[PDB]
Amino acid sequence: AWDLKVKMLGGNDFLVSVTNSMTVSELKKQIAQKIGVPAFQQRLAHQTAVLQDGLTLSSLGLGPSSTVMLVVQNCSEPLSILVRNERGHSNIYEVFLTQTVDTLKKKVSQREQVHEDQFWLSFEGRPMEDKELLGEYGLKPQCTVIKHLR
Amino acid sequence: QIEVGPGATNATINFEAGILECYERFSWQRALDYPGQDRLHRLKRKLESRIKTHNKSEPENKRMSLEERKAIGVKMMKVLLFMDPSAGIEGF
Repeated sequence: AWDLKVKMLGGNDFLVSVTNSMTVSELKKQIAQKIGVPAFQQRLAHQTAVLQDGLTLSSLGLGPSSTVMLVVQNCSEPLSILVRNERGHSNIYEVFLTQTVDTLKKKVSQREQVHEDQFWLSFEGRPMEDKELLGEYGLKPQCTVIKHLR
Repeated sequence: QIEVGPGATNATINFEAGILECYERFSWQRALDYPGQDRLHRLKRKLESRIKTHNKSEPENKRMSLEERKAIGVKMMKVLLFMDPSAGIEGF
């Protein structure tokens, strides 16, 4: 186990604890734990190559000598998405990617008049957990979320 | 004090819009200090005012939102920064 130098635009840098077997996703989560920038906003690079989230850090040639570059891609603007209930009737909702799955579940609870406990959401099969951010699942404008019942 | 023609008004509104989006993105890296962040706030508001106004002496087909103007600024800056009309096309 060893520490990894993450540099940000501006110049500041900091240190995250990693392993040769840690994935870019696991590393991104580590950064999100360490300084609170959601993983989904993180674009990482190393020697000008962007790091895809699947590979292992050692397989990408990172080591205790390495320095990795972080750029934050946020967004102010909201987006519109669909939530297709079990009966095939979609409804249009306005969401921010920094909002929680929970706050969206509330807009749906209000609109479809269903307790939050009685349903859950999924995106392209990946189930969505209340506490996580909507950006974690790759929502794009006018995409379709499915509502599952109980 | 460089002489310009008219519509440099529109060009400058477009330019400064792109300038705003650079502030927006810079702030996300958490590197914009607190006074700079006010400048971003001020700049956004001064622009929307200038945009609305300009959106009136403009033919209705040529009314562009703050957002569309941002896309135009950004391609301008991509030309200036590399000194290159290639950038701002779609792939540089």
